[PDB]
Amino acid sequence: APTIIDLTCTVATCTHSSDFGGVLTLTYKTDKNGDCSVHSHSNVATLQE
Amino acid sequence: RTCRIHEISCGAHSTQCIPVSWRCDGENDCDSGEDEENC
Amino acid sequence: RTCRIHEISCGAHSTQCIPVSWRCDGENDCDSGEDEENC
Ligand SMILES: [Ca+2]
Ligand SMILES: [Ca+2]
Repeated sequence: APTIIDLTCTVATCTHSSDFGGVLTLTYKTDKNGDCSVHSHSNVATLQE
Repeated sequence: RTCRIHEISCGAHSTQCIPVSWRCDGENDCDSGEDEENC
Repeated sequence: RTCRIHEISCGAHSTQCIPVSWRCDGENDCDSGEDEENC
């Protein structure tokens, strides 16, 4: 699996509506192209992917 | 060329390996967008 | 090319000296897989 280092999170927009009204972006340094699984560890926010 | 068995190459001048599963999945992943040629 | 006798060169445009033991050892020891060609 790819190795992710220096992960940083910045929120572009945020609207607390019924649908997915927020967008966030992650910047990182990796070593190879691959797939990673994303998760939110609080139920305040629900990822779409 | 001659990358890991899991990953295929998508260039001649450049070195940029991609997983096989990315090949022909309806979205580009290489500058020379040959992941989506000859599906 | 023109590396140490104990080793070979496995590139023309690019220089990369590898020991002779890495020549046809069943693994691609160079960026271009010309170690495992015409064994
Ligand atoms: Ca693709
Ligand atoms: Ca070899």
